[PDB]
Formats: sequence, C-alpha cells, structure tokens
Amino acid sequence: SQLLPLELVDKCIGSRIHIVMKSDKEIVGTLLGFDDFVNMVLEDVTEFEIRRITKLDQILLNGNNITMLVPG
Amino acid sequence: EPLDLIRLSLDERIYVKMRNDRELRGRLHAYDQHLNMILGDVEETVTTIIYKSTKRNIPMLFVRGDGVVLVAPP
Amino acid sequence: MLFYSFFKSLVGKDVVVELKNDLSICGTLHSVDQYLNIKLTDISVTDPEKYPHMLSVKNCFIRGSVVRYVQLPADEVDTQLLQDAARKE
Amino acid sequence: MLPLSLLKTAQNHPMLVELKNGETYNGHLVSCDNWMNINLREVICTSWRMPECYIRGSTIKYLRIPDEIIDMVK
Amino acid sequence: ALENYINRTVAVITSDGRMIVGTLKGFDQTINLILDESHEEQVVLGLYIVRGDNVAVIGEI
Amino acid sequence: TPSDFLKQIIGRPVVVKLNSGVDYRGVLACLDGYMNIALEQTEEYVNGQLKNKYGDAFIRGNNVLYISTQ
Amino acid sequence: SILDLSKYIDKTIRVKFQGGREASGILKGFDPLLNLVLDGTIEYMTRQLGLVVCRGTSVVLICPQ
Repeated sequence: SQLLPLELVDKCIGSRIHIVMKSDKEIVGTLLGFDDFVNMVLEDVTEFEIRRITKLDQILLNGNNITMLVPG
Repeated sequence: EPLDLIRLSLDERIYVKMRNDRELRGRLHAYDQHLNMILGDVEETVTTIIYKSTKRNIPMLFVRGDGVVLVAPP
Repeated sequence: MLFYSFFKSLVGKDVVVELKNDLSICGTLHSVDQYLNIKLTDISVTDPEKYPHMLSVKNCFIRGSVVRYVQLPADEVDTQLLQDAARKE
Repeated sequence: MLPLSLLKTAQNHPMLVELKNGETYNGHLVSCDNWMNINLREVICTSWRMPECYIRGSTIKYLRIPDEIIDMVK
Repeated sequence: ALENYINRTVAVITSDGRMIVGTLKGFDQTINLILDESHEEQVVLGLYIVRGDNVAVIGEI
Repeated sequence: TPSDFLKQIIGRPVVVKLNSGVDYRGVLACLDGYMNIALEQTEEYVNGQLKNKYGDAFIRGNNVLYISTQ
Repeated sequence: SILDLSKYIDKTIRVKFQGGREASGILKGFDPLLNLVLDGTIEYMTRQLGLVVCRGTSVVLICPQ
C-alpha cells in the first residue's frame, strides 16, 4: 500500500517539473529521466533565483543539491 | 578520465582555484582523486573585500582537495 | 592512499599547517593517518594574529578535514618519485 | 566509552541537543542508530512542545547529557 | 590516533573558532568526542557529546 | 539513464555551473562517476562579463550543480 | 529504521530541510532512505506547492503537526 517516492518521480517523467535546490535556486523543465542518486535530466529548463537562463537541450542536474521535486 | 588529463600536465605549471577567492599558481608535483595537490614554487593570491594579498611557498605546499574548484594552466 | 604514503615520508620534519579558520601552527609531524589527520609535537606560533588561544600545550591532534595547506620545503620531498607515483595511480 | 554506545544505553534519559541550525532541543531519548539519527519524546524546541521528534545525525553540533549519565548506562 | 589523550585534560578548538577545555573520555573513528567537565569562563556541562564535524583541533594540556 | 547522457554529449558545447554561481562554457572532453568534468572553457556567459578565457580546464565534481547543452 | 513513519501517513508533518527551509505537508509516502512524498505542501522560506517529493538526504528534522 505504501507509495514509494521514486515511483512518484518515475511517473512525472515526460511531464513538467519544478526542481527546488537547497539554495534559493529553482529549475522548471520537462523531466526526461533520473537515477537512484536522484541526479536529474531536464529539458529546456528555466533557471530561477527566488529568470537567470533559458536552457535549450538537455541539462544534467546534480542530485546533490536537490531538496524538493514538484510535478507540474 | 578527467583525472588522467591532469596527469597530462605533471611538471607543468598549473593554475588552481580554491573556495574563498584564493588562487594558486605552481608546478604540479602530485594529485589524487580527491584532487589533493602538492605544488612547488607556488604563489597564492587571496582577494578579500578590494585588495589582494600574496603568499609564497617555493619548497612544496600540499593542498587539501576539498577546497579545490578548478585546475588549469596559467 | 598516496598522500598517506607521502605524509609518512614526512615524519619528524618541521611543518607549518594552515587550517581553514585562519589558524596557523608550526610544529614537528609526529604522526599521520588515513584521513590525513596530523599530530604535531612542539607546537609554536608562525604568525602573530592568526595563532589561536594556546600556550602550555605542546602537542595537538589536527583533524584532516580542517586543513587547507601544509607548508613544505623542497628538501623534504623527492619530486620525481612523487611524479611517477602520481602517474602510477 | 564510545559516543555511540553511550547514547545507545542512554535510552530513556533526558538530554539537550544543539543543532547546526542554532536550535536547542530538550527531550527524552527514544532511539539511536549508527548515523546518530535520534528520536526523542516529550520534546520542547527553541528557535514548541512536541510528542516525538526525529533528528538526522549530520545536523547535530553537540549533546548536553544529564550528569547521571555515567552511572545510568554503566 | 587520539588514544594518548584518553582521561587527560584537553583543549578543543571547534571549526567556528570557539574554544573548550575538558576531560576527553571517549572518541570514535568519526572523531565524535565524549567529554566530561566542560568549560567554554563558564562551565557548560558535566557530561557532553560533541560531533567530529565540529572539531578543528585537539590539544593535550 | 544519466550515464547515457554523460556519453551522449561529450564533444558537444556545454555550460557547467558550480555551487558558487560561476559558469563555464566549453567543449566536453570527459566526465567521471564523481561528476568531475574536463572543460578548458571561458568563465563568463556574456552579459555579466567574461571573467577568464582558458583553453583547458578541470572542474571538481563536488562543486558542480549542472552540466547543460546549448 | 528508528522512526516508524507508518503512523504518520495520512497525518500532517513538519519537516526542516538543510539550508533553512521549512515544509509542512500530509505524509503520503516515504522510503528507507527517508525520501518523502508530501501532500498539500506549503514551504515556509508562505509558499504553496502541491504533491511534492522531499529528498531524504537533506531531511534535517521531522515533527508532527
């Protein structure tokens, strides 16, 4: 019955996601994929300080500084 | 592989960036995966807010890898 | 595993150690470990201002993780050995 | 004796944890693991009374023990 | 190894530059120090547990 | 799935951003399991101002926040 | 694990995060690594997100609500 978090990340693949660093930074783009360490592949990602950059292509975002993941 | 292309410059002058706005330049003597470093004939510049201080250590400074940001050549 | 070997070749040498918190300590390297923790004997003050709040104590355990620099003299270290061993890793 | 063992047997005692954050936490100890993760009951936290709290080990600065400690475990 | 320091009094410097004086009782591989009769001069506690993370420096006095 | 990526973009032009906010534009020579990167690239994006131009560079993997293509 | 998160589920919890973040939410799911799934997530930095996932490795503290 338990909902595993990695399963929650898995289903948001190909969706839009907000990724919230432990700092005051945020990235929103399409979630292409992730690994066990929760490193993350984003596509066409907006970078924010809470608009820094419009990324075009694929970003590997180091799971190290990730704090929160938000589908949508 | 990135750690091998560092073997590439051994005995070759190098430029090193460290946390806290310090910069070293010296001759690469040794490094480890942690990117620990031994350098010789090395000058350090500290930028403190703007002034920059210097420090010389010709014989052979060791550097703990965890402070290291960038390793290139001058 | 290499820098451990190196430090072992540095025992009974005088060294100056600079820790991250702007603390600077001269002394005789008496011991070295896997974390690169250092033990100094005959603690002394290299600089007037940085030097922390001690005096009578002559021996210190320094945590590896808190060192920035270790200061060494060209005489203390064979460079070529170092180079080929670094290549070796 | 080792820190971890000490905690392991200090189960049921009262103690005061300082966080890296600057937060003080007064509680009775309920569980400890090897990472020094803690669960405490009867908790008060200072910048709030709580039933139970969990604390990751890596975020503790230091722990004030009750002076009883040595005689209570041992 | 901190073994030669067991049960002796020590100077402790924390990474934040603070300074303690205590009896070193226990210590682990991560440098978690177990302390007794501690002082920061106002006495902090009779027994206290300190994280290796916080330790910059131990000195034998 | 991230490894496939690391091997997919080698030799493409990438921005690497560090924990400090500094950004390095260059060509991806290689990259290991610890996020170490081989770059030798410029340190300024453009508008803020170019801070250095270096041909060959090594970026310590602990410091990297991301590796992104253009 | 030392904390039985099973009780909390369907309960409102208060999680402190490394880096000075507060999150309050409804515990929907969790793992052995202490990653969580929260519902009606409000991040006190008022910031409202929804169904979030919180990385266990930066999970610094956890109480009820």
